[PDB]
Amino acid sequence: EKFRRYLSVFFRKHIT
Repeated sequence: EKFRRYLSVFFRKHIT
């Protein structure tokens, strides 16, 4: 259960 994946997407959601 890679949680880090959620920590990255959280940025791309706004930034990207």
